[PDB]
Amino acid sequence: QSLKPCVKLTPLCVTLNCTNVNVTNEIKNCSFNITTELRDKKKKVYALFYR
Amino acid sequence: CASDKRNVWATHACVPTDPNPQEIVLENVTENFNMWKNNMVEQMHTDIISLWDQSLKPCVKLTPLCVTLNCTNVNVTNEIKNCSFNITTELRDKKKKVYALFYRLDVVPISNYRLINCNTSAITQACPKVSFEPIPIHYCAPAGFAILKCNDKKFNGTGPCKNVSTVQCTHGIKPVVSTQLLLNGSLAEEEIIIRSENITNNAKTIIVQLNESVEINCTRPNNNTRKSIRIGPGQWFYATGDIIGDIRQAHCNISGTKWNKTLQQVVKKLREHFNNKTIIFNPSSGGDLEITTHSFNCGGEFFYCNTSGLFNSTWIGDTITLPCRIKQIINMWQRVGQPMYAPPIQGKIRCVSNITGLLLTRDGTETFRPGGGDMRDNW
Amino acid sequence: QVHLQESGPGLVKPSETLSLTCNVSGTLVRDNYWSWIRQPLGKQPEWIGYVHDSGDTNYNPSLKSRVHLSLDKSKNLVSLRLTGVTAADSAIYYCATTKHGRRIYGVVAFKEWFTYFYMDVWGKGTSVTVS
Amino acid sequence: APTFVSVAPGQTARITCGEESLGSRSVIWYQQRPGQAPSLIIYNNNDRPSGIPDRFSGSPGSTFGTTATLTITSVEAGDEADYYCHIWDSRRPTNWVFGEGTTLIVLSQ
Ligand SMILES: *[C@@H]1O[C@H](CO)[C@@H](O[C@@H]2O[C@H](CO)[C@@H](O[C@@H]3O[C@H](CO[C@H]4O[C@H](CO[C@H]5O[C@H](CO)[C@@H](O)[C@H](O)[C@@H]5O)[C@@H](O)[C@H](O[C@H]5O[C@H](CO)[C@@H](O)[C@H](O)[C@@H]5O)[C@@H]4O)[C@@H](O)[C@H](O[C@H]4O[C@H](CO)[C@@H](O)[C@H](O)[C@@H]4O[C@H]4O[C@H](CO)[C@@H](O)[C@H](O)[C@@H]4O[C@H]4O[C@H](CO)[C@@H](O)[C@H](O)[C@@H]4O)[C@@H]3O)[C@H](O)[C@H]2NC(C)=O)[C@H](O)[C@H]1NC(C)=O
Ligand SMILES: *[C@@H]1O[C@H](CO)[C@@H](O[C@@H]2O[C@H](CO)[C@@H](O[C@@H]3O[C@H](CO[C@H]4O[C@H](CO)[C@@H](O)[C@H](O)[C@@H]4O)[C@@H](O)[C@H](O[C@H]4O[C@H](CO)[C@@H](O)[C@H](O)[C@@H]4O[C@H]4O[C@H](CO)[C@@H](O)[C@H](O)[C@@H]4O)[C@@H]3O)[C@H](O)[C@H]2NC(C)=O)[C@H](O)[C@H]1NC(C)=O
Ligand SMILES: *[C@@H]1O[C@H](CO)[C@@H](O[C@@H]2O[C@H](CO)[C@@H](O[C@@H]3O[C@H](CO[C@H]4O[C@H](CO)[C@@H](O)[C@H](O)[C@@H]4O)[C@@H](O)[C@H](O[C@H]4O[C@H](CO)[C@@H](O)[C@H](O[C@H]5O[C@H](CO)[C@@H](O)[C@H](O)[C@@H]5O)[C@@H]4O)[C@@H]3O)[C@H](O)[C@H]2NC(C)=O)[C@H](O)[C@H]1NC(C)=O
Ligand SMILES: *[C@@H]1O[C@H](CO)[C@@H](O[C@@H]2O[C@H](CO)[C@@H](O)[C@H](O)[C@H]2NC(C)=O)[C@H](O)[C@H]1NC(C)=O
Ligand SMILES: *[C@@H]1O[C@H](CO)[C@@H](O[C@@H]2O[C@H](CO)[C@@H](O)[C@H](O)[C@H]2NC(C)=O)[C@H](O)[C@H]1NC(C)=O
Ligand SMILES: *[C@@H]1O[C@H](CO)[C@@H](O[C@@H]2O[C@H](CO)[C@@H](O)[C@H](O)[C@H]2NC(C)=O)[C@H](O)[C@H]1NC(C)=O
Ligand SMILES: *[C@@H]1O[C@H](CO)[C@@H](O[C@@H]2O[C@H](CO)[C@@H](O)[C@H](O)[C@H]2NC(C)=O)[C@H](O)[C@H]1NC(C)=O
Ligand SMILES: *[C@@H]1O[C@H](CO)[C@@H](O[C@@H]2O[C@H](CO)[C@@H](O)[C@H](O)[C@H]2NC(C)=O)[C@H](O)[C@H]1NC(C)=O
Ligand SMILES: *[C@@H]1O[C@H](CO)[C@@H](O[C@@H]2O[C@H](CO)[C@@H](O)[C@H](O)[C@H]2NC(C)=O)[C@H](O)[C@H]1NC(C)=O
Ligand SMILES: *[C@@H]1O[C@H](CO)[C@@H](O[C@@H]2O[C@H](CO)[C@@H](O)[C@H](O)[C@H]2NC(C)=O)[C@H](O)[C@H]1NC(C)=O
Ligand SMILES: *[C@@H]1O[C@H](CO)[C@@H](O[C@@H]2O[C@H](CO)[C@@H](O)[C@H](O)[C@H]2NC(C)=O)[C@H](O)[C@H]1NC(C)=O
Ligand SMILES: *[C@@H]1O[C@H](CO)[C@@H](O[C@@H]2O[C@H](CO)[C@@H](O)[C@H](O)[C@H]2NC(C)=O)[C@H](O)[C@H]1NC(C)=O
Ligand SMILES: *[C@@H]1O[C@H](CO)[C@@H](O[C@@H]2O[C@H](CO)[C@@H](O)[C@H](O)[C@H]2NC(C)=O)[C@H](O)[C@H]1NC(C)=O
Ligand SMILES: *[C@@H]1O[C@H](CO)[C@@H](O)[C@H](O)[C@H]1NC(C)=O
Ligand SMILES: *[C@@H]1O[C@H](CO)[C@@H](O)[C@H](O)[C@H]1NC(C)=O
Ligand SMILES: *[C@@H]1O[C@H](CO)[C@@H](O)[C@H](O)[C@H]1NC(C)=O
Ligand SMILES: *[C@@H]1O[C@H](CO)[C@@H](O)[C@H](O)[C@H]1NC(C)=O
Ligand SMILES: *[C@@H]1O[C@H](CO)[C@@H](O)[C@H](O)[C@H]1NC(C)=O
Repeated sequence: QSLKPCVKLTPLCVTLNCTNVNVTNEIKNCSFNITTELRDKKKKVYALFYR
Repeated sequence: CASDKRNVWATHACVPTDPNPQEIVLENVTENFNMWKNNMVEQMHTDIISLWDQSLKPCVKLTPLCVTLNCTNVNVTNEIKNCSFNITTELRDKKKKVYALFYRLDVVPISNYRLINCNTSAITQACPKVSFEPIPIHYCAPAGFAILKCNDKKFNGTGPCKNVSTVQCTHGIKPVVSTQLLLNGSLAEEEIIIRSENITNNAKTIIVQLNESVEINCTRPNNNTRKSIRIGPGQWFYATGDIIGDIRQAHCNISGTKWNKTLQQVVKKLREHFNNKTIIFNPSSGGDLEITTHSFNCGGEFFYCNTSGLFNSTWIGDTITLPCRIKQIINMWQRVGQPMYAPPIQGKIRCVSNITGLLLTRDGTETFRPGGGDMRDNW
Repeated sequence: QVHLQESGPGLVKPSETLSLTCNVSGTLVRDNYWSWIRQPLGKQPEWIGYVHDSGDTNYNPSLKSRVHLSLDKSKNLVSLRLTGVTAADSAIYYCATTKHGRRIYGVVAFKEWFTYFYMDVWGKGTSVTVS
Repeated sequence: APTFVSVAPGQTARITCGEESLGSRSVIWYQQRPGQAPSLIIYNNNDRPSGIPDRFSGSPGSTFGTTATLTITSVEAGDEADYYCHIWDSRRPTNWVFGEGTTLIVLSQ
């Protein structure tokens, strides 16, 4: 019940470009494209994800 | 509830009324009433929100319209913008360019503009066959309970009532939504009744009940055309198409003399609570349009009228014309994040309403301003 | 009866100032609106602008930087000063009185109206060639 | 640019102007005899100045979606003139140019 009233991450099922350029000398730095509040616009974003 | 198409206030969750409701006068009964602690108010407020929300569930979302709009004023005037945009058709691989008119209040600048709520929430259009015209709702008691009614003509809202009757249920109450002026309600029988929780506070509103109505004639003079745009598989969007004829401003008409008589009487009775001070009426101080203007639903359109032409006077020992704005994207009951799009209504609109009361607030000579957007004060 | 007589050079050089004069008789210049109109041969007439007292003067936007209209109260003359004349200005020019009125379509308090102008008395005009 | 009509004397002429009406209008009609300055026939859709006969009338400015119309009944040889039409409209910008005219040809001279 608690998880019903909130955000789905379906929009993140996109191909990610993941590297280890600035983390260590199990965590990946991934870039990807997402939509914004406008349906005709996309932007590139970065996030860290666990392996 | 009890009651007596597809009206937004008639979801039929409640039973039909008894054609001949009973009332029993209780002789020799004194009962202490307090309208400010009354829980029938909370019950009504909750039911009204639910009827509204239930009614908006089975219809089209306008999420697909959150695209960049290209808005100009090329062919409208020598507050309404002509916007072009790309939409999908029923096929997911095809798009087309369409045009629609939008009111300036519904559109914000960022290929120039965006709908006002696209960075906040999804906009649901009103289901197009649903009427917003109020239907009287009766509230009736369950087994084991009774509703008592106060019949004192001068009762203000609190204290003992010396004439109490038992009713099976209430009179029908129309769920009329308004702000600064209360429309289409009940009138007082002997005099104007000024009532508040605490007449000497500033944090409390004052409800003024008139014993005479004042007519307000409102209109939307532009001959709008409704246009139907297909957004998806059985999903239609209703847009404003070309305006036929002149571009004119919406407005409301209040007789000058009736309004002045009303104020002479309101002031006379206000000096019975306040000392014999100068009383001044001012326009509200500011904030959101929903607070600073007189809003109402007329014919299904949402009007925001400027009442500074009424509340601008000093009291000591013709026709008034109020300009109005129209909005299509609204946020009722002060709920942020749940906007609704009212489809345009084709043809001209006119409605005549009865001003039956006022909502006034004291500023920190006494100063009064119209206001209060909290719907519980209407109920 | 108002009579408007007109004169001018007839021939004006290109990239030169053209000055036409309208001699007003039967009425005074100070009491009316005046307009200048021109009609290129074979074309529908163009309203250049209009001039009056109290600053109530306006011009055809295409001539916004080319035309100066004025009224000489002492000599009771109406005149046009057109600068930088070209082939496109080779038209017959006319002086006319102007009257106006108001078309009301909505609430006057909201300015839902407009002022329209019409020309009742026209002069004979003068033909100007830019060579 | 011009339109032509041909009417026998005694017949009714119909002359029109411009684009469709968008808002309230005030149409002004002028008559131009060749070699002469034009003169006013109608102002404000149907108000004719003194000296103009009742044979000249036109469409109202109250309608939308239509074009300006001048009706000349019982056309005379004296009506062989070009006709110009200056349109004021509440939604369009001021028109500084009279619209294209319609020449009335009168037969059986
Ligand atoms: C809240 O309250 C406010 C305030 O009370 C309300 O606001 C009112 O709203 C209405 C509409 O919403 C406005 O109506 C328009 O009014 C104008 C003006 O008319 C008035 O003034 C006329 C004379 O003034 C003009 O001439 C004098 C001459 O010297 C001049 O000095 C002056 O400067 C000005 O130029 C009066 O004659 C007229 O009265 C006549 O009409 C009355 C109507 O009921 C009638 O009762 C009277 O007995 C008398 O007959 C009045 O006092 C009107 O002109 C306009 O109507 C024209 O335009 C509309 C829109 O396009 C069109 O639909 C109409 O059909 C009409 O168009 C015809 O007439 C035009 C005149 O020029 C002409 O140009 C057109 O081509 C067309 O002509 C054709 O029909 C006529 C028919 O007679 C025919 O003779 C011609 O030959 C031809 O066939 C509207 O009526 C109010 O003005 C406005 N008031 C104010 C103060 O703002 C508000 O609505 C209320 N709100 C609510 C919710 O209730
Ligand atoms: C489409 O939209 C445009 C833009 O809104 C509009 O153009 C404007 O039209 C109005 C109405 O004719 C013009 O307003 C007049 O302006 C003059 C002065 O303007 C000049 O000076 C100012 C100074 O800043 C300049 O900015 C401006 O560009 C000009 O150079 C005023 O004097 C006029 O007042 C008289 O007429 C009014 C009615 O039209 C009366 O209400 C007023 O009382 C005045 O009349 C009285 O005095 C007269 C003189 O003494 C007398 O003869 C009369 O009988 C009476 O006693 C008026 O305010 C405005 O300048 C135009 N231009 C701009 C840029 O706004 C189009 O007309 C509109 N078109 C259509 C079809 O809707
Ligand atoms: C305070 O109390 C006041 C009095 O009750 C209220 O004023 C009243 O408000 C109501 C609702 O706004 C007004 O009723 C509307 O009147 C419209 C005009 O009707 C006139 O013309 C009709 C022509 O046929 C005629 O039959 C009528 O007798 C009258 O002469 C009506 O068009 C409108 O109809 C609506 O409801 C119909 C229900 O069946 C529905 O069929 C209609 O459909 C039409 O419009 C839709 C729009 O999309 C189209 O899609 C349809 O195809 C069709 O064209 C329409 O939905 C309704 O009857 C009432 O007139 C008005 N009274 C006065 C005196 O003006 C105040 O509003 C209250 N105050 C507040 C704040 O609420
Ligand atoms: C006390 O309240 C009752 C209820 O409102 C009043 O009774 C009504 O009186 C009117 C007067 O004609 C009748 O038409 C109604 O039918 C009566 N209602 C009922 C339920 O009987 C009563 O008059 C009031 N008494 C006083 C002294 O004010
Ligand atoms: C937004 O609308 C405007 C409307 O004017 C477009 O600007 C010009 O519109 C005219 C209309 O005939 C075209 O002929 C021009 O070519 C347009 N300008 C350009 C640069 O093409 C404007 O382009 C529109 N913009 C978008 C993104 O639709
Ligand atoms: C969504 O966009 C709207 C419109 O730009 C933002 O609303 C503005 O917020 C600023 C904040 O200072 C106000 O000053 C403006 O007056 C607001 N504009 C309007 C039209 O009300 C809104 O804050 C944005 N929301 C988010 C979550 O970023
Ligand atoms: C409404 O009427 C009631 C009853 O007279 C008022 O209540 C009295 O208020 C005075 C104020 O000093 C108190 O001293 C009394 O003890 C109160 N009586 C009871 C029974 O509580 C009430 O104030 C009036 N409302 C307004 C806004 O004036
Ligand atoms: C607005 O007020 C008017 C009165 O000023 C109401 O009209 C009359 O109200 C009485 C109330 O008993 C009825 O008996 C009359 O039959 C009504 N008149 C007509 C012609 O029916 C009017 O109904 C009020 N409007 C609203 C929405 O309450
Ligand atoms: C009604 O409002 C008045 C005014 O705010 C209240 O009286 C004040 O009570 C506070 C309590 O701390 C005092 O500090 C103020 O000095 C009082 N003001 C005055 C003018 O005496 C009053 O108590 C409220 N009454 C109720 C029933 O809430
Ligand atoms: C608003 O505009 C509509 C559309 O022009 C008018 O309704 C009719 O639409 C049909 C469509 O063919 C025309 O044939 C009719 O002639 C129009 N009506 C009239 C009277 O001409 C509608 O009447 C307009 N509304 C108002 C109040 O004028
Ligand atoms: C609001 O509208 C009503 C009805 O449409 C107006 O009432 C009419 O007022 C005229 C005034 O001369 C009377 O002759 C009519 O008999 C009235 N009609 C009815 C049904 O009573 C009212 O005056 C309008 N109010 C304003 C402020 O204009
Ligand atoms: C209601 O209308 C009044 C005027 O009719 C508005 O008051 C004007 O607001 C502007 C805003 O800067 C001021 O410059 C003017 O000086 C004000 N006029 C007066 C007479 O003071 C008022 O803001 C409008 N209110 C709403 C809510 O729209
Ligand atoms: C309240 O009404 C008064 C007059 O009854 C308005 O006073 C006007 O204020 C403007 C401000 O520029 C002056 O230009 C006017 O000449 C004043 N009128 C008079 C008759 O003196 C006052 O502005 C109104 N208040 C509001 C908020 O509209
Ligand atoms: C985001 O979209 C751009 C568009 O060309 C593309 O080049 C880029 O590689 C995409 N990013 C990822 C991580 O796929
Ligand atoms: C709609 O899509 C086309 C595709 O090229 C684009 O050119 C046009 O500008 C878009 N329209 C808007 C208003 O964004
Ligand atoms: C719309 O885009 C044009 C592009 O130059 C810009 O000049 C104009 O100011 C913009 N308007 C808004 C509301 O962003
Ligand atoms: C409303 O109250 C005032 C207060 O004096 C009174 O004069 C007027 O007659 C009353 N109106 C009605 C309908 O009773
Ligand atoms: C309203 O009453 C006041 C009292 O001073 C008066 O000045 C004003 O002119 C009156 N208004 C009308 C419409 O009579």
